Amino acid sequence: LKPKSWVRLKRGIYKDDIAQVDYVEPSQNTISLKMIPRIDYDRIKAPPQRLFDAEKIRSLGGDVASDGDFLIFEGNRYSRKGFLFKSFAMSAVITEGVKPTLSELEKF
Amino acid sequence: IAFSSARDHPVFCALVNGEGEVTDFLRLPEEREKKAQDIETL
Amino acid sequence: LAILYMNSKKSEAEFRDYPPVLRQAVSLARRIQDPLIEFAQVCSSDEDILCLKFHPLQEHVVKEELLNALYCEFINRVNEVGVDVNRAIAHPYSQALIQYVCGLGPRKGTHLLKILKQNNTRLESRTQLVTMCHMGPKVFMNCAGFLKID
Amino acid sequence: ALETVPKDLRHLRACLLCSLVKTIDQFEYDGCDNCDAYLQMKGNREMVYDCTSSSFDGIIAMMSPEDSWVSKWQRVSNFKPGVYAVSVTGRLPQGIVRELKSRGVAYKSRDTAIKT
Ligand SMILES: [Zn+2]
Repeated sequence: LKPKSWVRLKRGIYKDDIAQVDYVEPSQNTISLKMIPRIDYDRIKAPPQRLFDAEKIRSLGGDVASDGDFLIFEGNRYSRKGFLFKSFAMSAVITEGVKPTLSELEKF
Repeated sequence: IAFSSARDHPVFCALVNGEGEVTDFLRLPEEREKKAQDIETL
Repeated sequence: LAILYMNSKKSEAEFRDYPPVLRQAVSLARRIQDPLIEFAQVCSSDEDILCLKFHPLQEHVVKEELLNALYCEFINRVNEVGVDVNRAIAHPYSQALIQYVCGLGPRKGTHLLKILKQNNTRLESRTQLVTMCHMGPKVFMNCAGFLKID
Repeated sequence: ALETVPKDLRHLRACLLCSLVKTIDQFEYDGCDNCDAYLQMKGNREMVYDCTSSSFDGIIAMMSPEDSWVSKWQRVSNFKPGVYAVSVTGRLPQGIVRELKSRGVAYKSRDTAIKT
């Protein structure tokens, strides 16, 4: 559990997803991760992994606050230059048993 | 609004906004009471 | 056309949990607003457009000639209607149209959209095409008339 | 004496110089038993988290470090009896490692683990 490492998610919607750790807070309360969302944004409810885009989402509604390349929405969804930077919970992420392949090196 | 054979098969409808995005959808599944409630929800 | 979209793999990708009949509903709602957009958006390839039944004997005619004739009618309609690149960037649905804009096609169009997307900016003016992108004067000459800017 | 054994097995961390395992509040309050004159991590947490790591594997409770094989293989034989980690990940910052060399202490990486 150190920055610039490769970790995988176990529970929640992020089943068997490979991610990368960029920075760790000195308080070790929460950790920042590079990941791809699997939510529908409240339209399919009464999905595969694909890169996030910041323009098709701004029309459905909600509290959206854009200040250029920086966006905030739906409970502080930290975003910059079209990429999500929200933090993860340590129990849901597993550090060992990842062993990343070259394809991961091209995603982030 | 789209449908099928209807023999024990529901009717589905989707509201699409002017941009082409879709809003929340509605499911519309002796007959008089069922059709009356379907009409009311519609 | 809605039956075709319902059966299309594209609709599965766009709506994974929705039943097939719900996919017809959205395609019908899109068609009434603008059949050109919906037709072009679903008829991604030769195998797709050939699924519509234009004439009972269409299966017997030469595919290279039939497909060329149908795309020529798509090209005509898309050039008369024009294409708004800005909404194409904001909304992937319209991305299908530029393929039919004269002077452009899949190779040149995807490149143009990839650049405009990566830069995260709308086309302020048509001169921005030759300024921001790497398209040559002759393709610009051909397509500049047919590209709208809100 | 027992001041060196973990009070509670919650929030355990291993020193990264000598690999001694104690609770975070035990280091903060009493300091590290084996290594204090070269690191000076008593009285603050900033130095504690820079040098000392929570990511360690296995614990070896060393009762007679003077007379034990596990103590030799592990280079803890000249330390005080206490609980030690089998392997702690990480490296010191590029300040104290230089200070340590300047003071005649050869910093050798406690990351004993083999990679894949
Ligand atoms: Zn120590």
